[PDB]
Amino acid sequence: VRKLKHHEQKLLKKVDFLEWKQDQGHRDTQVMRTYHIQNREDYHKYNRICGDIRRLANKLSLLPPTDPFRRKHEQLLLDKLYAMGVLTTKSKISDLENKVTVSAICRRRLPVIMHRLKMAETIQDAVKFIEQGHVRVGPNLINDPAYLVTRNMEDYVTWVDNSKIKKTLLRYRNQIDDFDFS
Amino acid sequence: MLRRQARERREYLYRKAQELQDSQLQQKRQIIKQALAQGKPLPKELAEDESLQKDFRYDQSLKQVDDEYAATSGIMDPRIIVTTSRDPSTRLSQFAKEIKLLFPNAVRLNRGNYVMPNLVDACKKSGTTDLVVLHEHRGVPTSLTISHFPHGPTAQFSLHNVVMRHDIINAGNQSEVNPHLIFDNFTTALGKRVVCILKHLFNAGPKKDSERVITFANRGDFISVRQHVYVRTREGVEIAEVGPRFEMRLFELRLGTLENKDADVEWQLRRFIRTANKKDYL
Amino acid sequence: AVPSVQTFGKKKSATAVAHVKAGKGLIKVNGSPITLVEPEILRFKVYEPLLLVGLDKFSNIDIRVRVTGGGHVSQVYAIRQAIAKGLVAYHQKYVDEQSKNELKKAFTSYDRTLLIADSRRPEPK
Amino acid sequence: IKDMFSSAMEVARFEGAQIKTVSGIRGEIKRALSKPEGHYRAAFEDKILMSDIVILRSW
Amino acid sequence: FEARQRIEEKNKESSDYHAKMAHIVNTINTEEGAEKNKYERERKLR
Amino acid sequence: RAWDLIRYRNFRTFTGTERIQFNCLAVDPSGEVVCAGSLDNFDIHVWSVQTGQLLDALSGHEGPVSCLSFSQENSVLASASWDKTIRIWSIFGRSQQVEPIEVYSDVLALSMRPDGKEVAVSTLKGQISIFNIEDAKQVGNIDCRKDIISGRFNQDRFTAKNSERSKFFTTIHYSFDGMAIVAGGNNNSICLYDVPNEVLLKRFI
Amino acid sequence: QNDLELQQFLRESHLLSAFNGIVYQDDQVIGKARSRTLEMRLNRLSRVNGHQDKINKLEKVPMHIRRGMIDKHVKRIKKYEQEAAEGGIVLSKVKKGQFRKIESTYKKDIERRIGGSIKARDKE
Amino acid sequence: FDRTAKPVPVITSEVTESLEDMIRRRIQDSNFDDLQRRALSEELQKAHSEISELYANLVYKLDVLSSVHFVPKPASTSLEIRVETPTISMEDAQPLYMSNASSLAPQEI
Repeated sequence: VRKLKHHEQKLLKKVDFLEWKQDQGHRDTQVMRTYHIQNREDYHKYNRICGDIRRLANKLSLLPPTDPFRRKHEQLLLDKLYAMGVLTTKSKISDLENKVTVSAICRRRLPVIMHRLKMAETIQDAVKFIEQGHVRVGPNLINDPAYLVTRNMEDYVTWVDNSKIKKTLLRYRNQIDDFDFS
Repeated sequence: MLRRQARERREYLYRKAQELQDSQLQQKRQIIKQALAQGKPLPKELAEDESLQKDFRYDQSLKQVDDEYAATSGIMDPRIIVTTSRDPSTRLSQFAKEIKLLFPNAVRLNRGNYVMPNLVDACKKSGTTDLVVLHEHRGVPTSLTISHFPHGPTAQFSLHNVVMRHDIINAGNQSEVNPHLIFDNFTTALGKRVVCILKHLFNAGPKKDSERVITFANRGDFISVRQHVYVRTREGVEIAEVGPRFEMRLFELRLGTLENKDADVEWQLRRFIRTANKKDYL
Repeated sequence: AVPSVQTFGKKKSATAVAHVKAGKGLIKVNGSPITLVEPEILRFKVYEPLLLVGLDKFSNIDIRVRVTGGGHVSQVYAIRQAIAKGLVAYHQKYVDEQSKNELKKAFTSYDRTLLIADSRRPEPK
Repeated sequence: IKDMFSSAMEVARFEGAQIKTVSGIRGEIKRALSKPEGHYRAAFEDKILMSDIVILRSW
Repeated sequence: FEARQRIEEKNKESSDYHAKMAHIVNTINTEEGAEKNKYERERKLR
Repeated sequence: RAWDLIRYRNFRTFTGTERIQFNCLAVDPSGEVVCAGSLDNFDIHVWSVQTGQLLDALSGHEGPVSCLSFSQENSVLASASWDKTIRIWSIFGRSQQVEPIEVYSDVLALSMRPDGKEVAVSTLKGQISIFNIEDAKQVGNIDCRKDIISGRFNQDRFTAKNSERSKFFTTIHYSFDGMAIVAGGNNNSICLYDVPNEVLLKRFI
Repeated sequence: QNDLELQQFLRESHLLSAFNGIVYQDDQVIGKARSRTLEMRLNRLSRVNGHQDKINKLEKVPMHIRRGMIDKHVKRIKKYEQEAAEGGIVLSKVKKGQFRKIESTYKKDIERRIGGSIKARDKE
Repeated sequence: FDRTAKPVPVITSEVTESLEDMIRRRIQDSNFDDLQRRALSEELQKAHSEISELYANLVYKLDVLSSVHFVPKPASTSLEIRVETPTISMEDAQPLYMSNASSLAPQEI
C-alpha cells in the first residue's frame, strides 16, 4: 500500500490488498458499472442462470452427435434464448457456451433497452426515468430497473401518457395535441 | 405492428448479414467434419486454431423454399389482391379480372385515389400476402408487379404477347379449381427465386385429378404463361387452351414492398452493358 | 405566461392548428375572422362547435386557427374539428372537468367526428 | 434525339440499335416520334446533356 | 428479324473464338511446359 | 381447451399454428365456435368446437387484441385492441363483415350488453365508453380516472397523485339488467356506475 | 492398416475402458469418453500440418505443483513397471524420454498438464 | 449496325406446337412442379433423463425471469389413459359434490 521497495517487493510478491483471485478480476463490479446495476447480487443471480445454461449445454453436447434428443433440445434451448433476447443469433450451438453471458442477460434489462431505443441519452438517465415512473411496457407502468425485456415485448416500451417527457418531445416538434393530454 | 414489423425485418437482415459474414466457419467445420469421416490430415489453418475444435464438440450436431416464403410455405394458403395502375382503361379492367381468375385466393380491388404507401399498409395489416399491380398502354397491358407482403420481395415483369380470354370468343366459363403447375427450364438461382415467387401464390396441394394446368415456360428470359385444361384419352392427352396467354420478362427483383424503392435490389436488367445480349438470366 | 392550449384538426390532407387561450372572445381563422370562412355554404359547418354549446363558453377565450393543405370542404372540416377539441381541451385543463365532459357529451351527441377523425383506410375485402 | 434520320421509316428501319454519346454513355433507340419526322426516343445509361452528340456507328 | 439473326450469329462467333483461343493456349501450355520442366529436371542433375 | 363439467374431462384442445400465448377468449352462445386473442399476434383465432380445427384467423387489428366478447343475442363478435380500436366482426352467414370503431386511447376490457345492443369499453385514459353496435356511434361515456383509489407503493419515488400506474380499469362487466357496470383494475378501488346517468353509484376499497 | 474404424478403436481402447458388451462406435458414446475421444481424434489429425509449438499446448500449471505432479506420476510409473518387471508381465515399449502411459494417465488426464515428455530435456 | 437486346419473340404456330407438346409430355408423366402441403440403452436413457430434468428447471426459471412473456413449447400429441370411476371420486375433499356421473361415456363403455 506504500509502494514497496525492491527487497520488499521481491520478498512479498503475492501481497495485494485490492485484487484477489476469488474476485475474478472484479467482473461483477465491471459489468454492473457498464450496465448500471443497483444491487450487488444481480450479477450472481444472473451468473447462476448462465451456469445453468452452460451446464446443460455441456451435458447436452456430451450426447452422441446424431441423436434427435440432443438435436431437439439444443435447437429448443437455442430458440428460447434467442426469443428471450440473451442470444443474438440462433445459428450455431457454440453460442450456448461462448455467447451466453451475464452481459447478454444485462443488455436485456429495461434501461439498456431504453438507451438502445434512444429513449434516454444514457443508461443512468434511463434508470432515473423508470425509477421516476415514466416508462410503461404495454399498458402497465414498470417501476424497477431490473425488468428483462424480451424481443416481442420490446415493441411496447413507451412512455406513460401524461408524461412530462412525452409532453416535451411532442412540444419540441410542436406536435402536441392537448386533447389527449399530451 | 409497425414497430414489430420494422424490428423484425431489422433482425432478419442482421441475421442474414451475420450468416454471410460467418459462413466461413460453416465450410471449415465441414472440412474438419469430413476429416473425421475419412481420416485425412487437417490443414494448418484448421489445425492450429484451438477454439474452433472445442467449439466443434458442441457444433457436431448441425446440418427449396427461401427466407421470405419459408415460414408459411404449405402451412397457409395465400391471399392476393389484384389492382390496376390508376384510372385504368376497360381492357386493363378485363385483364385484371382475368388475372384474379388465374390465381385462386385472389380478389380484385378498384384502384383510384389509393396511395401506394397506405395501400401497402392496409394490405399488410389486413393479412393479405401478395399484391399484383397491373400497368397498361392504351388497353394493351404492359407490366405486372408482384409484391409479397411481410416485407418480402417485389418482382416486376413486363408482359409482351398478350391475348385475352375476353378478347377471343364466348368459349364458356373458367374452371377455378386449384391448378397444377409446370415450370420449364428455370435453371439458375434467379430461376429458382422467380419460381418460388411465382408459385407461392397458388394453393398448396391440388387434387391429383385436378383438370386444369398452368405453365410458366422459360424461353430465353421470356416466361410464356399459358393455361390449359385437359382430359386424358385412350391414346394421349388432349389439351384445350383456356384463359390468357402472355410472355412476362423479369426486369426487376428487389427486396422490399412496393412503396419505397429504397430496398436492396437482388437483380435488375442491365440493358446497356457491353455483354448484355450474350447470357440469359443475366 | 398565459394559460394556452393547442389542438389539431384533420381531414384528408387539410390540417388545422388551433391555439386557445384566455381572452376577450375573438375567434380568428387564418388571421381573418371566423365569419369569413369560405365557401360560405359550409360556414355553419364551421359555426356548429359554437352554436352547439353556446357562445357563453367562447365569451372568455380567444381561439386562433391556422389551416394549411387540403381543399375547401376538407379545410372547413379541419377547422371545426380543431375548434371543437380545442374547446374541450381548454375546459379540461383550465375550467372544470364537469364542463369538460359536458362539452364532450354535446359534441359526441352531435357527431363524434368533431372530436375523432376517420383516419386509416381502405378495407382489403 | 433530333437529326440523324429524315423520316420515321428510317428510324423504323433502325429501331433497337445501340447508340452512344461522345461521353461514352451507351444507349439504344426505341421508337420514332410521330409528328417531328426524324426525331426519336432513345434510352441511355443515365441522364445525357444538351451539349452532347449521339452516334450510331455503322459500316 | 435481322436483329435476332445478327445477335445470335455474333454470339455463336464469339463463343467459338473463345474456345479456339483457350484451346491453343493450354495446348501450348501443357505439351511444351512438360518439355520445359523435363529440361529443368535433367538440368538439375548437373 | 374445453372442459366437460359432467365427466370432468378436457375433451378438446385448440392450438394455433404460430406458437403464441392466449390472453382472452370468447365463445358462441350456440357454442359451435370458440374464439381467442393474444397479446403478441394481432390476429383472432377462430376454432370450431364440434370438430377441432382452426376455422379462421381474423386479421385487421394493428395492436395486440386485448379483449374479446360475443354478443349473446345476435352473435356478433366484438374485439378490442391496444391500437385504440374496438372492432365488430359479422362472422356468421356469408358476410365476413368488419366494422372498426376508433376510440381515443388503447382499449383493455371490452364488455357486452346482455341484449347485444351496446358495448362498453374501458380505455387507458381512464374512461368507460359505451357504443351502439348496429349504428357504430358512441352512446355515452363515464370519466372514471378521478374516482380511482391508486395507492403509493413502497419502492417508488413518485406520489400517488402523479402516478400513472393504476388510474384505469382493466376489467369491466355489465349488470344483467344492462343498467350498471362494475369495474376494477390494478388499484384498490372497484367502482360501479349506472350507465344511463353515467354516475358513480358506489366505490369499494 | 487402412481400416479406419479398427485403428480408431485400437488407439482409443484405453480411454473407452477408462470411461465405460461395450460401445465403441460414434452415435453410441456417452459423455467423457466422447469428449476425450473426439479431442484425441482432432489432435491426431491436426498434428500433421499444424506446428509442433502450436498443436499441443499444455495447461498452465504453476511450477511447484506441476513438478510435484510429475514426480508423483513418475513414482507411479516406476512402481508399475518395476512390479511388472519383477512379475513376468510383458509391458509395451516406450521411447527414451517419454512417460509410460498408464491407467492413471488416462483417468487423471495427466498429459494435458504434464505433457508426454519433459521437452526441455528432449531439446537438450 | 449492332443492336442492344434481342427483340421480343413472335409467337407462331411452331412455338405454340412445341410448347403444347412439352405440356403434354409433362401432363402425361405427371411431372408437376406444384406446391406440396406441409428403449435405447441404460446409459443413454439416464443421460437423457438428467438433461431432461435440467432442461425443465432451466425453462422454469427462464420463464419466471422473462416475466412470463415467452413463446410456448411446439406441439405434443401425447397419449392419456383414463380409467372409469365416479366423478364424485374425481373431486376434492369437501362435504359436497357437483356431479355423480361416470368418467366414461356410454359409447366408451
